[PDB]
Amino acid sequence: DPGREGHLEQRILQVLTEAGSPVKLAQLVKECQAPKRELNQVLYRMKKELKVSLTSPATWCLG
Amino acid sequence: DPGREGHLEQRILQVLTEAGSPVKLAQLVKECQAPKRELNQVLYRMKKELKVSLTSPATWCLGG
DNA sequence: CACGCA
RNA sequence: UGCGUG
Ligand SMILES: [Mg+2]
Ligand SMILES: [Mg+2]
Ligand SMILES: [Mg+2]
Ligand SMILES: [Mg+2]
Ligand SMILES: [Mg+2]
Ligand SMILES: [Mg+2]
Repeated sequence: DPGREGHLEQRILQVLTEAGSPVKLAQLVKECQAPKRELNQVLYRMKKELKVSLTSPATWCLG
Repeated sequence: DPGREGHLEQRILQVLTEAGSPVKLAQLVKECQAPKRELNQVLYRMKKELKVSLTSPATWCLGG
């Protein structure tokens, strides 16, 4: 669902931008009110686009 | 489902015993005619039980 | 692409 | 428990 996926990417970027430091998936699932698998589908697509990076397992930062 | 799981463990053991060597999961899925996920739930339980060993990624041998 | 994960 | 896997 692209409209949902767009909202998810929006929020991920907002939260990573406001954090200025690595953020765990556990926080992201709470911030996006979304199942972990749906967030991870978006995160790893953004990872291939070089928008976010994995600093450590299930921990994300702004690319 | 314990009846299904029992038969699946039976078939896994038959395949690994007859091979005399490590068997890939892809083989086991064809031999058992079961989805990969349900084979893996049984295989990793049998590994904890020391009935089979994981000799390399997704490759299985009889015995602990 | 290994993945079994409840 | 990292899991995204189509
Ligand atoms: Mg909107
Ligand atoms: Mg029977
Ligand atoms: Mg790998
Ligand atoms: Mg379990
Ligand atoms: Mg691990
Ligand atoms: Mg893909």
